[PDB]
Amino acid sequence: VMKTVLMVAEMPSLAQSIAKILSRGSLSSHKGLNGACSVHEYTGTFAGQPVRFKMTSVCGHVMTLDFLGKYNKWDKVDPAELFSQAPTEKKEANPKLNMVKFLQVEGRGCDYIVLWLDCDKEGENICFEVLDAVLPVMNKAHGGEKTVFRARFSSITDTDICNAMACLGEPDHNEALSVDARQELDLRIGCAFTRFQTKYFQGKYGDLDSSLISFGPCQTPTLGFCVERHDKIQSFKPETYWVLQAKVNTDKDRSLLLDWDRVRVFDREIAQMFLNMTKLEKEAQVEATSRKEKAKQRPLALNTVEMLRVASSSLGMGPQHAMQTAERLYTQGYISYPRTETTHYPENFDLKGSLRQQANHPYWADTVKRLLAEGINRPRKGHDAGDHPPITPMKSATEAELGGDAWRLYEYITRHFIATVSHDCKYLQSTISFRIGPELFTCSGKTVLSPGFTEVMPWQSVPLEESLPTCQRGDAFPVGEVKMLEKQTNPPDYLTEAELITLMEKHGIGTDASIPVHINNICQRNYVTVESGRRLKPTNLGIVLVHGYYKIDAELVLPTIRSAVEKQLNLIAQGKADYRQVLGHTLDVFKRKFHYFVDSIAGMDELMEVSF
Amino acid sequence: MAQVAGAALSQAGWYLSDEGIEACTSSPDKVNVNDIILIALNTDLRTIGKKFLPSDINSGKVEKLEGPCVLQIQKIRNVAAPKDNEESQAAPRMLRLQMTDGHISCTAVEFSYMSKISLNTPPGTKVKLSGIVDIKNGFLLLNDSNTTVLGGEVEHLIEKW
DNA sequence: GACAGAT
Ligand SMILES: [Mn+2]
Ligand SMILES: [Mn+2]
Repeated sequence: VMKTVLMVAEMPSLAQSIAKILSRGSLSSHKGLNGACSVHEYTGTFAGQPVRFKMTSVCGHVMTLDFLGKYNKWDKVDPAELFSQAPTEKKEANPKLNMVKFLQVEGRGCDYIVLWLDCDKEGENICFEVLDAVLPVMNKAHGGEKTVFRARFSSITDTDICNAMACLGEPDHNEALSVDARQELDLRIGCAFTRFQTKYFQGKYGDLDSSLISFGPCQTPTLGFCVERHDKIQSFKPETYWVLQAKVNTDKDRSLLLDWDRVRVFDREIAQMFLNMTKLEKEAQVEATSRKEKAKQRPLALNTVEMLRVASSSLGMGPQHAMQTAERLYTQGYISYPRTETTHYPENFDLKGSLRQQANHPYWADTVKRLLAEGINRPRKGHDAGDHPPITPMKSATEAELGGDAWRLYEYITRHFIATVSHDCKYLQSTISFRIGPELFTCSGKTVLSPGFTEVMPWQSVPLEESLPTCQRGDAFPVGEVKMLEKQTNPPDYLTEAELITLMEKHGIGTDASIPVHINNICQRNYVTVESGRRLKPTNLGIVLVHGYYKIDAELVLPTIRSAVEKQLNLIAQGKADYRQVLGHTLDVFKRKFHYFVDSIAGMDELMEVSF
Repeated sequence: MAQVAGAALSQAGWYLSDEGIEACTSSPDKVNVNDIILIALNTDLRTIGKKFLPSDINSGKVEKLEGPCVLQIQKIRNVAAPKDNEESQAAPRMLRLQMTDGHISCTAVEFSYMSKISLNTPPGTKVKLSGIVDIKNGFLLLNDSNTTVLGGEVEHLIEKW
């Protein structure tokens, strides 16, 4: 008398890791009838009975949502029909992977399910997508029982996985309903607006032929960020301001450049009087001296957003290229899961052993050996979103083993990892305040007492400056020259990819796995152009769209509707609001905006005539 | 015939012409220096006050302003901030106060620091200069030790910004 | 013929 228990993970890597951990090492692995997901079998104990365990893995979302027939046709239905009278069905993503039939055939004779999927919102939706395919295949329950299970986990360590297996719960249907409502709203709104815009601007302007003009809850605000930066750049008037600076010539060999306490003035005559009552002086007196000690704080654990920003800024890769390189490294086993929002190391994470692997590399051999011999530092405590542990290296790599572009990403990840474990940067901040007549000046220096994480990340260092001369109150130093400088305020530059990710993260536009895509889509639709310094410059098509939306209905570009709709959808997850009611109301609200958009489309057409 | 109103003014500032003082008296009963001061506070100075500040005060050839004098603020601008981000904290606040009496204008600069005068101080607010004030390059150097914000309430075109 | 977002 034996029973079979089926566990399903969200990815083959997690499936294999969890099988290896839970089996103590007994597993037999054989590929299934898909060529991409394997089955690991072993024998153990469940619910006080001996059971045979089968671990398998889905590959992301099993199903997506698409319209039925005669409605996917572009020229057969009015886009306004894609709100209420357009049936939607869940079809298979990656139909090459059979997925549904694979789960159905591996769930025959199963008596329990332990869903080991990701512990995020989309994880529960994938759990129910697995359940509606495996549940009608398993054996019938008897006397109640708890056949469906859910394991809550974030770390993939032995202790964490054992605790997760000991503490098993139930899946949440409300989160799945919330995700389904989000998918439905997004599909309907995007399809309707994109179809209308593409069909309108292609039959009127010959330049936009075979050009896709897409609207979405994320693409439009992402483009609006760049267009708003462009508006700041264009509507900028340089202003002239004067800065008064003086030089003091102690010990006949140096010349300290003093800074003016009142940083700037915007009045020529005021600057003139300030210079007038200062220039005809030859003795500068000392009024203050500071020797305050300060610390530069070590980085938090690496997440996908920070990795993308540093890749765009320093390394020089687009978000999509960085994500692809990180995915290849993760597949080959060099780094962990590359799509994380977590900046907090798990308590049971093995920092010391992972840092031990990177001891033979010539670049950072000395630092790692010093860290292990003289004790390591506790990493900072950050956000602990329960989806995935932060991006950390787990294999020693060399420039020969890796490529010319994966090595640069790997080098930063491993350099970041040592910095988090390393100490802080302690530096002195000397300041001397001078009285030249009625007016004051300061001279600020900086010297490094003990570099910490700086020696692993030399770019995040303290620049070397010569130590300011020793001097106390009452010391008088001859002053060489004081001169007024004329300066003008500089206009801001176009949004960089690093800056856009911060604004996308702040306003909740896109996810950890969708931020690279949304930036790439608006580049492919010729909305923005990538320029020097990874700057995103809006095109003529990008300006007319965002400007036209402001004229017609601002509620389509502001980066607050996405958070507002999500907050309404969050009520489904908490059980306060019904699923049908929120979906019906939100679609109805957007339906009348579409009709306003269609009947007031002359706003965009006015701005399109000038360019195309 | 006892113009104790003018007598008290000649000792406590408030240079006001005959027309101004007769127009700031709310009753033909007797001298009420307190309520004349109150009405002057509630009234614009440009139409009632006499002329006190020396001519060519906005240029050189003058070094000191002597005596206690009440003057009306007409405009206030933060010189150490751009016209766009007027509340920027990238530089210490410095205020360029356009100040006047009934006839002649002058400009003052916040030298040390004045918490009493702010960027939102309403135009028409009145300030008393006490002691000897230093005029450098035509600018009155104003600090907290020679500036008394008497306060006032006169019509606000600033509300329309 | 295409679409949305997200994994
Ligand atoms: Mn996931
Ligand atoms: Mn996520």
